Amino acid sequence: KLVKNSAYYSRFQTKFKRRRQGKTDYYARKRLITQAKNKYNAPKYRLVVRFTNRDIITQMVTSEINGDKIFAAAYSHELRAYGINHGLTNWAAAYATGLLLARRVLAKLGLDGEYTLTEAAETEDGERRPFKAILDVGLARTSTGARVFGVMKGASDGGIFIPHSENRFPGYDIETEELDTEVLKKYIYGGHVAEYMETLADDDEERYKSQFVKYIEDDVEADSLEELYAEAHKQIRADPFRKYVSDAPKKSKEEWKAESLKYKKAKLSREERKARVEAKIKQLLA
Amino acid sequence: LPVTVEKPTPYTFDLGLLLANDPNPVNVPKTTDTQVLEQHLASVARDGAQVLINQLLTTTTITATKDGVLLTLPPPTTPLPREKPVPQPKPETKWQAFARRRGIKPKTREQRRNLQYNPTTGQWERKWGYKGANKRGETDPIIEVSAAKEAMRPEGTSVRGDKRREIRARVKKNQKQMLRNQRIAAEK
Amino acid sequence: KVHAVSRLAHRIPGHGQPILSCQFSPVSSSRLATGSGDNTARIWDTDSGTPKFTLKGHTGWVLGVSWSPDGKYLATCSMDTTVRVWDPESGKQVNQEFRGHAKWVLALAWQPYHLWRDGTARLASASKD
Amino acid sequence: KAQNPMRELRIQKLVLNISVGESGDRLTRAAKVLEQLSGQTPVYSKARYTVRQFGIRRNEKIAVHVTVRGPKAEEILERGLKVKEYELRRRNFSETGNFGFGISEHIDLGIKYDPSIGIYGMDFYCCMTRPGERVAKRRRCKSRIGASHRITREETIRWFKQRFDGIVR
Amino acid sequence: PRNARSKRALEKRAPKIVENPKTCLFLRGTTCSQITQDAMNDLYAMRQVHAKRFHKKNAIHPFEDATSLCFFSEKNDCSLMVFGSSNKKRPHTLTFVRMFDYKVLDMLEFYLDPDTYRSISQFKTSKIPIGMRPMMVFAGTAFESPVPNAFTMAKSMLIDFFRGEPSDKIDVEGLRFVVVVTADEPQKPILRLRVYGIRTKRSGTRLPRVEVEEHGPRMDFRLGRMREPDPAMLKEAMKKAKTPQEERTKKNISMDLLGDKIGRIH
RNA sequence: GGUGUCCUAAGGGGGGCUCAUGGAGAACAGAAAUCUCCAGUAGAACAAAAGGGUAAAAGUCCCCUUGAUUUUGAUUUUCAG
RNA sequence: ACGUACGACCAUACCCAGUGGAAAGCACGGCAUCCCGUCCGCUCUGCCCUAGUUAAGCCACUGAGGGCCCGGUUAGUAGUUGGGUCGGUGACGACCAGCGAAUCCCGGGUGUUGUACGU
Repeated sequence: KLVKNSAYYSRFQTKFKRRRQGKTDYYARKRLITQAKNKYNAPKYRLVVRFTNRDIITQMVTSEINGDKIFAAAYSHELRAYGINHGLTNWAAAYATGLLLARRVLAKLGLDGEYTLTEAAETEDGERRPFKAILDVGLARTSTGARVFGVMKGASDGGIFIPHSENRFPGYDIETEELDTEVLKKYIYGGHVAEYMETLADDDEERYKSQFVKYIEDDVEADSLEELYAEAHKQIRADPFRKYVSDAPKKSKEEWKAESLKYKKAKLSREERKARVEAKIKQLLA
Repeated sequence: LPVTVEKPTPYTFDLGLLLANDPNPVNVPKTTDTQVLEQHLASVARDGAQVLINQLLTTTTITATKDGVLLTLPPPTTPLPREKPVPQPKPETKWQAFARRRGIKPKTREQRRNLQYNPTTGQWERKWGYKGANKRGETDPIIEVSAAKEAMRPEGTSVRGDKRREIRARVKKNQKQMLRNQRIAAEK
Repeated sequence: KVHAVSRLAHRIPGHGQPILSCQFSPVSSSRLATGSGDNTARIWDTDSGTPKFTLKGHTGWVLGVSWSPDGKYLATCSMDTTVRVWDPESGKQVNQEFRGHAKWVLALAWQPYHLWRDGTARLASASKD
Repeated sequence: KAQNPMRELRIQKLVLNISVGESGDRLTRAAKVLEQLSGQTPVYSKARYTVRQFGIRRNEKIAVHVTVRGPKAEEILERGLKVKEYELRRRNFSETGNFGFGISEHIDLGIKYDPSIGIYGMDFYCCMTRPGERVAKRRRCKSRIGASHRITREETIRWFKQRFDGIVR
Repeated sequence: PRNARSKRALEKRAPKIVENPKTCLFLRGTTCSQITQDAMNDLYAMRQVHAKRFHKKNAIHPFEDATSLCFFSEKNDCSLMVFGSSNKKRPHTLTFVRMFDYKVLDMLEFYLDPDTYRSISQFKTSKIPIGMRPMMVFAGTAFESPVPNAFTMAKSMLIDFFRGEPSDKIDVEGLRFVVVVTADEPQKPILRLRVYGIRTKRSGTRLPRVEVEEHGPRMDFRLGRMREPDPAMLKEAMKKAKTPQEERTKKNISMDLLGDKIGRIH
């Protein structure tokens, strides 16, 4: 028998579009955004961390009724402005991206005429409150040593109050419930990658050249990584809004509109579709 | 620009629901221009929002905590219907009526614990449930059984299931009494 | 304006005995020096909550750490009757230990930087003797 | 577009199966044979339904299997095709492009006979994929493989003939 | 309820002294216009957290039989419904249904003006966050009638719709959106529903200067058919329960500031 | 319902996975054992008695708790030689 | 306009197949020391972003067959409440009304959209 028939198609209920695309966990999202301990009617921020093959995407997001709003965004390709040119998806680049996003959020808020009702109703015994946000990892697996926690670590060091525990950091030991901050510092400054460079340079030179061809070409040794990442942290904390210009082709907005419409294929009209239908009917008759 | 408006009749408030009632008429212009109509409605909305913000910021206690600057709100006073009736006491069961008549006091929570001290083994054990004392001896290696009990015992049945049998009988009696009370309470 | 501290920034382990003294660097809060009962002093990078240097060489509890007013030296005083001066940018001890006390050294005080003469700094140490 | 390097047929995995049908020492010895052949710990399969005719019970271990990937799968497939003399039937190849066969003795692969273990037969099943199979397997943005990217029976028979120099009858 | 999860569900559905926030079920009849569906979508957007939505067509006429509404409320634990329909006589109708103990307490028809309806997407402004309660303003002389009428019932239902979750405290940053309903007594009066976002400006005083900016939706209603409550059912529904945290006052007995019980003699 | 057995109990939280069935394949293996792929809106399982229960789960397996009914209350109701 | 990250409506978006895709981005990909996890580095996790490739994912267009979504018609019609209001002893037959369907048929369509960063 035919399972996929007319009754099956009529009774089929589609999922949500992003569930069909495999991009959103709505079960997690509902508890992330629609649900809170306190009912003080306050806005909530989530730090969205996403990863590609060649980039790290960090955003500060609020949820509204017609779509999410991005308060601030930082990407790991903008680390070239601060001097990091290779390894833009490693755990340390995740740390630097989180630090950049934290400094950008604080600089946008001014914590580095229209005014707020908090300033209107502020009392004498009031203190500055930290910016608070909750982590959103998406579909990533939250195992010990993952890079979502590197981003969250960088943002918390940058000054965003993110509620977390330290048990998912690299160097954490389950048996002793103790964190090896030596291993944590090694991972922050990229010493795991540098140790891999030394290990490959000692054991397998061909794999060393193939994996780190760009490091060798740009003369980035293993021992320079710690000072490189520390200087990047300092430059991020100094100038969080430094402008970075890519090597991609640069046109204006309307020039890109024209360029893409030169390659867009037009929708066939009713007259053309009817003409093609009549041509098909004539071909079937002939 | 002023922060206080003047109208012939004062606003009333219900700050529990963040509600402001303006009993003054909204003199909507009798024109067909959507722009002036929505401008007039926006002015009415602005006046209501202004008096609501002033009332909240002046007659509610303000506390600055780590969460933020919070206004303490009064309980709501606008009468709104409930979704379900107010809970009522359940109908009195046969046991509850008997205990009320005989002056039987409810057992304390310490008295009714699922715990007892076995002297002979010198350990603490549960009175019932998994590995409870009501099933004592069903897993012991050696059990003395009287010959009269074996003579009166039906074939196939063992002594290792007698305690489960009497537990099942007591559970059945308690369930029958519970179902009888449920039916009587549903009849009432 | 200084705002009141409200939450934990970092909990950094690494000392094996109680912490007996702590002091930030005069330059910035990025560097912190702690002296403990495990016979060591430690520099901490407080930006990332990480250890920076572990200063070893005392054989008693490090009762005091003290930065020089310009921030170029760190002095530690211990119960082994000694005072040691360290370079905080490399974690290495400057010259040898300072000997001459008979009992435990309890407190340190640097000479103010506008009073330094003869091309050197002066350090006062108070002891149980 | 058929000459694209990303459409090259390759072995996804080779699954070796022994369905002894009885739990205990026989199943343990079959697991030992699978351990010696592969080099990795096997999987005990539990029976789904109780069949009185077969003498099996629900939640009773009756079979054992090993999934092998990489060049180890290629060398085990080479060993099995050496046993079968590189001759297969047209029925052995599926419509989805996978294939497989079976042997009745595990010794003639090249394992020395041990009387404490004995005699066992196996089912070999080889799965065939192209590069890009991650699309239907990854957790985020899982989707279907395109129809042109799917492997057919004629293609896998052609690949088998020009890879192993075998004969399909 | 043998399973603990089903026992939890039954305990959530049980009557309580302090009731849960009411849930609204959004549903439509066999014939329902696109304007009516858009209005239902805007109301659901304003009330996402405490609403459930049906997606099929229901052969239900609420002012003839409401047994299906009673069944749906009992099954979904939804004490409010917004029901959409369309006729030649009534082209765009939103029927607000409020119930008590899974039986219809009261009902009211709203007729939506199609030429003046603007959705939330037709205003390019920053929208309300999900789950955040707006403040409410009810303006005009239609709501102060000495006798209960359609406008009083409409005000009660709109307050019950937009009230959200009650709380004893509110953050001052959660005072950014207002819902304004305007209606005057008198040919048929028009109930106008508007939503605005609120910005604050300096005025040289302690109090800020409030300026409003339209958020949407823009709805115009004419009040239609009405189903009034049974008086005994209404008395039962308007009974109020006293929480245990509300002390029953005893004569000459008080609690001082240190928590001691104090007796007064004369 | 009656017997005879087995269990570090149920529950709770978190994580991973997807079911019944059909088609085509694989020594014994043959309608019915296990394994592989494709298709499968749930047509399985679990709760209830939907006229819209649940699918990166409310299903099923792992990890952690198993502490078998906590403490406080000038408050609610009943009682207290 | 195109792409990506979050989204909103949740099939006009789904089921099947073909053709094309500048730029960049996604993606497939390469390697398993370290973090981490499997019977299997399949998935998950880490490192590389070099090299290959648009084959697939993705996007656009096209095509059948379903399905789905709008508007009209059905039609103010069946049906149902009213001696309602007129006759009929009455039941009821018209009329006056109030609510008020669906089938069939016709016509159209096969995604719109918010924030941020880029091409």
